[PDB]
Amino acid sequence: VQLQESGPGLVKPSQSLSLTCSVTGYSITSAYYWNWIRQFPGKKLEWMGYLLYDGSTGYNPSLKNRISITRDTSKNQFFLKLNSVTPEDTATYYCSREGNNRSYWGQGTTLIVSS
Amino acid sequence: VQLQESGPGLVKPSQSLSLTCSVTGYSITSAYYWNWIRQFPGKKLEWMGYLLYDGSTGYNPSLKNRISITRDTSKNQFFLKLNSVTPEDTATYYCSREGNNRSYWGQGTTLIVSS
Amino acid sequence: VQLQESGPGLVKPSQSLSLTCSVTGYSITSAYYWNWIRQFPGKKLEWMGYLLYDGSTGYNPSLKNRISITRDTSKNQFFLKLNSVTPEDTATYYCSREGNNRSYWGQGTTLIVSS
Amino acid sequence: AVGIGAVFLGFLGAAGSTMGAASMTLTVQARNLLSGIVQQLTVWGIKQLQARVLAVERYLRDQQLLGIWGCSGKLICCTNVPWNSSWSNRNLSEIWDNMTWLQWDKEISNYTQIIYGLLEESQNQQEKNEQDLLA
Amino acid sequence: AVGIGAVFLGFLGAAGSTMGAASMTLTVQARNLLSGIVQQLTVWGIKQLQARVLAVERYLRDQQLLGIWGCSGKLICCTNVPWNSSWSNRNLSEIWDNMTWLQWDKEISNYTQIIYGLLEESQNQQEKNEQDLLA
Amino acid sequence: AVGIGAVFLGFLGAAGSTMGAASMTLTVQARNLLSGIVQQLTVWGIKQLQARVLAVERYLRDQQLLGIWGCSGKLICCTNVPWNSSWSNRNLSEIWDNMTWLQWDKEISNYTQIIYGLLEESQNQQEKNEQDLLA
Amino acid sequence: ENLWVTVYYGVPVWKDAETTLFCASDAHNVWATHACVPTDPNPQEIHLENVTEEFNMWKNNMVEQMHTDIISLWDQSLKPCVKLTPLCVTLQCTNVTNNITDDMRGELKNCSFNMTTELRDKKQKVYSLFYRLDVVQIEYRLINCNTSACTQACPKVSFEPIPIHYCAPAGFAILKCKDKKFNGTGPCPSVSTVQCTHGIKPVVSTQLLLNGSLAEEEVMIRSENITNNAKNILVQFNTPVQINCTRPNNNTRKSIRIGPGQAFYATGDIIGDIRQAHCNVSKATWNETLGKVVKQLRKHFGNNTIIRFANSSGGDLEVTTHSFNCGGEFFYCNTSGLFNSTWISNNDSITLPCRIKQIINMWQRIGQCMYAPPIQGVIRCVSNITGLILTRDGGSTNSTTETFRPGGGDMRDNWRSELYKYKVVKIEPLGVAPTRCKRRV
Amino acid sequence: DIVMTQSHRFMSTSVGDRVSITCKASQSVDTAVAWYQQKPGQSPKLLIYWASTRHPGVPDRFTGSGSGTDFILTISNVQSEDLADYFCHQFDRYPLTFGDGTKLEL
Ligand SMILES: *[C@@H]1O[C@H](CO)[C@@H](O[C@@H]2O[C@H](CO)[C@@H](O[C@@H]3O[C@H](CO[C@H]4O[C@H](CO)[C@@H](O)[C@H](O)[C@@H]4O)[C@@H](O)[C@H](O[C@H]4O[C@H](CO)[C@@H](O)[C@H](O)[C@@H]4O)[C@@H]3O)[C@H](O)[C@H]2NC(C)=O)[C@H](O)[C@H]1NC(C)=O
Ligand SMILES: *[C@@H]1O[C@H](CO)[C@@H](O[C@@H]2O[C@H](CO)[C@@H](O[C@@H]3O[C@H](CO[C@H]4O[C@H](CO)[C@@H](O)[C@H](O[C@H]5O[C@H](CO)[C@@H](O)[C@H](O)[C@@H]5O)[C@@H]4O)[C@@H](O)[C@H](O)[C@@H]3O)[C@H](O)[C@H]2NC(C)=O)[C@H](O)[C@H]1NC(C)=O
Ligand SMILES: *[C@@H]1O[C@H](CO)[C@@H](O[C@@H]2O[C@H](CO)[C@@H](O[C@@H]3O[C@H](CO)[C@@H](O)[C@H](O[C@H]4O[C@H](CO)[C@@H](O)[C@H](O)[C@@H]4O)[C@@H]3O)[C@H](O)[C@H]2NC(C)=O)[C@H](O)[C@H]1NC(C)=O
Ligand SMILES: *[C@@H]1O[C@H](CO)[C@@H](O[C@@H]2O[C@H](CO)[C@@H](O[C@@H]3O[C@H](CO)[C@@H](O)[C@H](O)[C@@H]3O)[C@H](O)[C@H]2NC(C)=O)[C@H](O)[C@H]1NC(C)=O
Ligand SMILES: *[C@@H]1O[C@H](CO)[C@@H](O[C@@H]2O[C@H](CO)[C@@H](O)[C@H](O)[C@H]2NC(C)=O)[C@H](O)[C@H]1NC(C)=O
Ligand SMILES: *[C@@H]1O[C@H](CO)[C@@H](O[C@@H]2O[C@H](CO)[C@@H](O)[C@H](O)[C@H]2NC(C)=O)[C@H](O)[C@H]1NC(C)=O
Ligand SMILES: *[C@@H]1O[C@H](CO)[C@@H](O[C@@H]2O[C@H](CO)[C@@H](O)[C@H](O)[C@H]2NC(C)=O)[C@H](O)[C@H]1NC(C)=O
Ligand SMILES: *[C@@H]1O[C@H](CO)[C@@H](O[C@@H]2O[C@H](CO)[C@@H](O)[C@H](O)[C@H]2NC(C)=O)[C@H](O)[C@H]1NC(C)=O
Ligand SMILES: *[C@@H]1O[C@H](CO)[C@@H](O[C@@H]2O[C@H](CO)[C@@H](O)[C@H](O)[C@H]2NC(C)=O)[C@H](O)[C@H]1NC(C)=O
Ligand SMILES: *[C@@H]1O[C@H](CO)[C@@H](O)[C@H](O)[C@H]1NC(C)=O
Ligand SMILES: *[C@@H]1O[C@H](CO)[C@@H](O)[C@H](O)[C@H]1NC(C)=O
Ligand SMILES: *[C@@H]1O[C@H](CO)[C@@H](O)[C@H](O)[C@H]1NC(C)=O
Ligand SMILES: *[C@@H]1O[C@H](CO)[C@@H](O)[C@H](O)[C@H]1NC(C)=O
Ligand SMILES: *[C@@H]1O[C@H](CO)[C@@H](O)[C@H](O)[C@H]1NC(C)=O
Ligand SMILES: *[C@@H]1O[C@H](CO)[C@@H](O)[C@H](O)[C@H]1NC(C)=O
Ligand SMILES: *[C@@H]1O[C@H](CO)[C@@H](O)[C@H](O)[C@H]1NC(C)=O
Ligand SMILES: *[C@@H]1O[C@H](CO)[C@@H](O)[C@H](O)[C@H]1NC(C)=O
Ligand SMILES: *[C@@H]1O[C@H](CO)[C@@H](O)[C@H](O)[C@H]1NC(C)=O
Ligand SMILES: *[C@@H]1O[C@H](CO)[C@@H](O)[C@H](O)[C@H]1NC(C)=O
Ligand SMILES: *[C@@H]1O[C@H](CO)[C@@H](O)[C@H](O)[C@H]1NC(C)=O
Ligand SMILES: *[C@@H]1O[C@H](CO)[C@@H](O)[C@H](O)[C@H]1NC(C)=O
Ligand SMILES: *[C@@H]1O[C@H](CO)[C@@H](O)[C@H](O)[C@H]1NC(C)=O
Ligand SMILES: *[C@@H]1O[C@H](CO)[C@@H](O)[C@H](O)[C@H]1NC(C)=O
Ligand SMILES: *[C@@H]1O[C@H](CO)[C@@H](O)[C@H](O)[C@H]1NC(C)=O
Repeated sequence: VQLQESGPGLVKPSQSLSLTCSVTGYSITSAYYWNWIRQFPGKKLEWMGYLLYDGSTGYNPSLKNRISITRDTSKNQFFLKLNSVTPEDTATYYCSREGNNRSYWGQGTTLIVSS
Repeated sequence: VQLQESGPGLVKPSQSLSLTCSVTGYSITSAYYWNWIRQFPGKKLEWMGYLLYDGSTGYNPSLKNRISITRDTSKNQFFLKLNSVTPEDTATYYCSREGNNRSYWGQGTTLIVSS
Repeated sequence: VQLQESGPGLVKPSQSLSLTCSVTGYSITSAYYWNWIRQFPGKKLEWMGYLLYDGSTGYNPSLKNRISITRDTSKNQFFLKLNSVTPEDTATYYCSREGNNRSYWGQGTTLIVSS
Repeated sequence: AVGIGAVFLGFLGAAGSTMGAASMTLTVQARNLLSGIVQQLTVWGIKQLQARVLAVERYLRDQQLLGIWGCSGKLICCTNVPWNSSWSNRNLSEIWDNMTWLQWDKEISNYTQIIYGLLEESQNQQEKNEQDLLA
Repeated sequence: AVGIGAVFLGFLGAAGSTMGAASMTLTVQARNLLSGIVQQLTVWGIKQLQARVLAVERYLRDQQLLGIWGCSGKLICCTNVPWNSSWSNRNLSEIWDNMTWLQWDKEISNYTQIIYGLLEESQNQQEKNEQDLLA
Repeated sequence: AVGIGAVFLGFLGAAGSTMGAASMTLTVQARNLLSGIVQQLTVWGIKQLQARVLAVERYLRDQQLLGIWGCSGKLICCTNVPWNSSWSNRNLSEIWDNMTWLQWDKEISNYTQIIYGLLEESQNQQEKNEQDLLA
Repeated sequence: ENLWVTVYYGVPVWKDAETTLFCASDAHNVWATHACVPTDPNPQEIHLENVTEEFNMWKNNMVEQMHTDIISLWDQSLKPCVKLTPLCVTLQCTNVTNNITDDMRGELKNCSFNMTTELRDKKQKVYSLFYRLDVVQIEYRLINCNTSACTQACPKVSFEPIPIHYCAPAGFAILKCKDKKFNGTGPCPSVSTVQCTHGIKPVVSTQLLLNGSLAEEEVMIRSENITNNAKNILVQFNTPVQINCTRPNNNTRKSIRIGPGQAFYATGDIIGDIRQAHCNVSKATWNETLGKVVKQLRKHFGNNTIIRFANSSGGDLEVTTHSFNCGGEFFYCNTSGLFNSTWISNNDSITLPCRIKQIINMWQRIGQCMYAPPIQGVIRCVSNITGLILTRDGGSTNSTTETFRPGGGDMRDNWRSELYKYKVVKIEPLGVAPTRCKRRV
Repeated sequence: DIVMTQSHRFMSTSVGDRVSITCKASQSVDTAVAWYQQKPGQSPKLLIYWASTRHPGVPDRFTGSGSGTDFILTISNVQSEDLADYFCHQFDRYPLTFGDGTKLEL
């Protein structure tokens, strides 16, 4: 499988952050967990939420209702939207694939939340 | 749909009247009502009977048992037989198809009942 | 079906009698019951046993262990072996087709048990 | 019941049999509707493929109307639709044992489409009646 | 109600009718999933065979999936899978007798997979529950 | 048991497990018996069509053989026919928790023709008894 | 009390059976030609535990299916374009004397003929350069004028190998295993299942395997019954040997029309110096990989025996010389310079001269030709040697001084190095089982 | 909310010394604990599953042990390729939780 993140690298504060993960080499309608994970400055990881092949949604409670995660199964892509952003949400955003003691990550993209 | 009547134009009294309706453009084994209707001298119409799509029958009681209506599904034709004819049954005979707010009539044929 | 018996027409007492029934026109492995029946002097018939398409064997208990009946399915033949013969076993041996209210017999062969 | 009276019916062996005797024989006439080509260029790339898919479509056509009537998977299905006496004025004793099924099909060949369509009209009503009593 | 007022409903005639009125129109839809080419070289030879197999295995795909849910041989069945308030925040009176089936599938097109997966898991749940009480 | 430890066994994953562990995974195995070539010249012109109709006929032969026995539409169906113990003189404790279906087939492969033929004679007997009792 | 029999449907039970396969390729050509269905590249490799399945090569019909498959693919891409019927004309050939070397004296023939033009009532004189392996005396003629007419190879297409995946319809499965010490035929303890395979290169060779899959840990001497000398011995490398094959000739291609809308490309006049086509392998890694092979050849034989390497037995040019498909023009390479070794108990390159043939005879049927058109420029190839094919000789006395020789000629052994893991099985879902039920009347 | 607490953040070590990393769980839940290795500029890679077993390709010098609320990962005979960040986790119930992470220095 290959994962590639895409989207705008600059987002104005209080506006919405949208990123696309383009997946190739595997079908998002079959199995395992499809996650978004970000790495802050200072090398700390925080899990935001996941998806399942059947469309179920789960999120880290610390992020409250700030996150909706959605997908397009025709294009084999899934999407992150993050409302009400702050400069402490600046981080490198990864879309990663987990299960059956397998772990594959995209290369990641950099985003800076500033005006 | 096109309907075309055929048969003998002269029938001797007390003998049997047979007519053929040749149907083209539509299948008699699918839908709607397939009728025989006649027009007397003096422009009066009398309904003789009908057919269901499944080959069920029904007749005007005024004609008693004088009418059997039958069909050939291989040739996509249906048939009229009229027993015990009288000269007051002389009229122009139409085969018509009615239903779903769509009424279509054949061109008709002329028959004279005389000795 | 046609049945034809074959084998030696003279057998010495206490030795073994072997006959072949050759079957043509039908396969004995998807089939009816195939019997051996003999006719004694004085025209009395005694049934010895049968075979089935599945290889199961059945014999008249009166004959004890004196008879083994066997077959060759490649040649479409079945076989009679009769141990410990006596001159009272002299008879005309038939191999027979019976079933479905149909009954077919071979022409038979003659065998004499004498020294 | 043995010897000449044994059972070696095979395929279509109860064709000329009475309807009571042929009612036991519906099992053996079902398996020979898909097999026969179980083991294996213009000629016979079409002559074999066109007849193999035709046997599939004729089998699924027979099963599907057996599913619309509501009793698929049953060899002998007897539903709850009354029948008109004008199709056949014969009682139970004059049908099941005196005549062969082959000439019976020609007698009801004209009235096939009436009785084939009335079955599913009383089955959708049956499934609607099942929904009301269940809730 | 009869004659020219009789309704034969055609094929696909319940597309604009409401969901409640289309609950009795289920029969005429299913009968057109197999037939059509019942009456009969590279061009137009493989084009029928490619289309004939495709029209069959898609029907078997929707029929096998019915049998996994336990709905084999039935047109209107209903299981014990609880559909929840997040999927559609409307009552039964706001769904059946005021809108049609065509745009109802568009709101559920995202939730088609989550519906389909729970039905096949719930049937296998009650198969083992049948084994415990029977023994 | 979550995250990387969740169960995502998929197709043919329970082929090395025990009897009771493989009995819960019958849904996922039968899912891959029809699909796979759902997305689409002489070469692979006859090979493609012969690929599918060979696969369709085996699936239909399994369902029709299941439908003869009266277990159509069910994944775990069980009948009431006795079986002679000479095929396997083993209790349920020594079979249903410690061995795999792969080595189980070779021990009863001698008797598959016998045990299949005892099922249509069994199933037709309730239908005969249903016809006598309910009439 | 007594257990009664049930029916279980869909349970995994396997059965060794053979069915037809199906191509699958990733994103014209000579193998794909945009005809194979582009599969999703998701190999569902579910590892199976406590499963021992007996694999069997030399009876696997996948390599018989694959050999039959690309024979029809080779003839499919040669039909819709032009053949070479009118090249059977008497020639006037002379030795090329334009900047030639002492070794290639007589290799190139300067031939002129009276081949027809686009008009049927006129003729033209066209000169071309032909190799000495394509012309024989009658002054000369093509080597296959007593054989059937030949195609043109139609240079819009290419012969570059493209990965191809073989897998079965629904109701079947493919089983593979990843044992490091896997022999030819035996029970393998790491059987997994997959939808279908990884990339398989259809590249063609007769003596040395090129661009194949490397071994897992060690070199495996993988073959059947070894006391027999009539069967080949297949060797798979773990560390590949890089081979460079080139030709520095400045070939010029002339386009000559044979008729209406039918072009033909032939070798024009040469520019520069005439030199051979040489293949280079390093003497360090070849001696390193020869010792690593005979270390594994001693497991099936004695420890004090003498293993010797010799060249091919000679005869036909297809089997004896090294044949491959790099650069678009075929190389038939002398290969006596790699087997100068005697192995007993206890400078960075090797030059190989090669012959270039234009009339190409492919698989052992005689009625088919192959005419590779000339290509502009210089052919440069970088390939890997990832295998060997060895044929033993008989007449061994007292099991001493036993030697190994190359050979074979059967092209099915090229794909046994790639299909040594996969087998096809048939899923039998129907089955019975006894437990405690009673059918509810 | 199972909280995974790691002992300390940065510890200096020398090549050839045994080093042991520790992680303290808020509850004693199970033995289903995993370690991940993350080198700079790379994604994390799974190392140990079910606390005591090694993954394919993982070198023999990596061992782990512990139960209850205490789990010890031990590196022995440290080479240059072991420079990385290591994280303890639990995989029993959602929400997923990460350690703060430990960075090795040589
Ligand atoms: C390939 O074959 C091997 C060995 O045959 C299988 O591995 C285990 O095999 C045993 C033998 O039947 C299974 O039985 C289980 O025994 C448990 C207790 O025994 C010990 O188990 C482990 C060591 O394996 C120790 O850690 C433990 O402390 C015990 O000392 C029982 O507890 C099991 O019952 C239930 O346990 C829990 C309770 O919730 C459940 O999670 C279980 O699923 C089970 O219902 C059971 O009787 C054991 O299951 C096998 N292990 C596993 C992980 O499945 C391989 O499984 C087999 N390969 C495949 C693919 O099946
Ligand atoms: C075993 O595998 C190896 C590698 O998989 C094979 O080596 C390749 O062989 C093919 C043909 O057999 C070569 O393709 C030729 O390349 C010639 C030179 O290419 C240069 O010029 C190109 C056009 O200007 C230019 O695009 C190219 O750049 C890149 O293009 C390639 C795609 O076309 C790309 O894959 C390369 O990475 C390359 O960097 C070069 O600058 C060209 O003139 C020919 O027309 C033809 O296309 C490959 O170049 C070979 N690969 C390498 C790395 O050299 C080998 O042949 C296989 N063995 C056998 C027996 O077939
Ligand atoms: C012929 O033999 C040679 C060796 O003699 C063999 O060499 C290969 O060379 C290529 C190109 O240099 C290597 O390709 C890449 O190498 C980098 C390391 O520099 C790898 O990291 C790459 O692997 C992945 O990299 C990314 C990270 O996952 C991925 O995005 C990417 O898609 C790759 O999956 C990449 O392979 C190649 O590694 C070597 N091979 C070896 C074994 O080292 C060459 O393969 C041989 N040719 C054939 C046809 O067999
Ligand atoms: C063609 O017609 C004849 C009739 O002339 C059929 O003969 C019938 O054969 C069956 C064989 O099963 C007889 O049935 C049996 O009846 C007895 C009672 O008499 C019963 O005990 C048995 O169990 C069995 O059911 C039937 O009686 C007999 N008909 C008559 C009038 O005696 C013949 O079989 C027909 N051919 C076929 C069906 O192929
Ligand atoms: C198309 O929509 C109209 C809506 O106006 C439907 O008309 C209704 O028909 C039902 C019975 O068929 C009546 O009881 C209502 O009074 C009608 N009017 C309404 C709801 O305003 C019409 O039936 C629809 N067409 C079809 C084929 O269902
Ligand atoms: C084979 O040919 C290549 C073509 O240049 C030689 O050069 C090597 O090229 C590769 C990339 O294609 C580089 O990675 C190597 O570093 C190059 N080698 C050197 C020494 O610069 C290569 O040396 C040739 N090999 C042999 C054995 O002849
Ligand atoms: C293959 O090897 C031969 C010999 O090792 C190379 O021939 C050399 O070519 C250069 C010119 O590039 C000359 O200066 C040398 O004198 C030649 N060597 C000898 C021994 O005469 C040849 O270039 C190599 N080819 C490739 C593609 O690497
Ligand atoms: C393989 O090696 C042998 C030598 O062992 C070669 O045989 C030589 O052939 C030439 C003519 O073809 C003779 O002049 C020599 O006398 C032969 N050698 C001996 C020792 O008799 C053989 O040609 C080689 N084959 C190839 C294809 O290179
Ligand atoms: C392949 O090359 C080898 C050597 O490069 C050739 O062997 C030579 O054959 C001649 C013929 O008489 C002998 O005089 C030499 O002594 C041989 N040299 C060696 C090293 O053995 C061989 O003939 C070539 N094969 C072909 C088919 O051309
Ligand atoms: C369904 O999904 C599409 C695309 O993923 C999205 O645009 C749409 O808003 C979704 N519908 C609902 C009701 O969430
Ligand atoms: C059935 O139809 C045929 C031809 O349509 C006719 O000859 C026959 O008399 C009809 N049978 C009855 C009982 O009406
Ligand atoms: C969705 O349905 C499940 C059961 O099917 C239920 O547990 C869950 O609470 C429902 N979702 C919401 C938001 O209520
Ligand atoms: C015992 O097994 C045999 C198989 O040879 C079978 O014919 C017989 O019916 C069995 N007996 C019982 C009581 O099931
Ligand atoms: C059934 O037959 C097969 C093949 O003839 C044989 O291998 C097997 O042992 C037989 N079964 C028994 C129980 O003997
Ligand atoms: C041409 O080459 C051949 C090949 O060996 C040779 O026999 C012949 O003598 C040569 N002719 C001339 C004129 O050089
Ligand atoms: C081949 O012959 C032609 C005939 O004129 C000549 O022009 C050409 O130079 C010759 N080629 C060589 C290499 O001598
Ligand atoms: C080609 O044709 C010309 C016609 O004048 C003739 O002189 C010449 O000899 C011919 N050459 C060959 C090789 O046939
Ligand atoms: C064609 O001629 C060549 C030249 O001698 C010869 O080697 C070959 O055997 C011949 N082929 C046939 C089929 O006559
Ligand atoms: C593997 O090699 C052959 C191939 O079947 C087999 O006979 C042998 O027993 C196996 N083991 C060894 C050590 O050769
Ligand atoms: C082949 O293997 C058999 C053992 O199956 C062995 O006896 C024989 O010597 C081997 N070689 C030949 C040439 O048959
Ligand atoms: C070979 O000569 C031709 C003729 O001009 C030229 O186009 C080509 O570039 C040359 N090739 C090399 C490698 O120099
Ligand atoms: C090749 O390896 C052998 C093995 O020891 C050695 O004797 C020989 O000298 C080596 N040849 C070269 C050229 O290094
Ligand atoms: C040959 O030597 C190896 C060690 O290099 C040894 O394991 C093997 O047993 C020896 N062979 C014999 C037949 O003794
Ligand atoms: C291989 O090379 C060696 C090294 O001199 C030589 O003695 C031997 O004759 C050569 N063999 C062949 C077949 O060329």
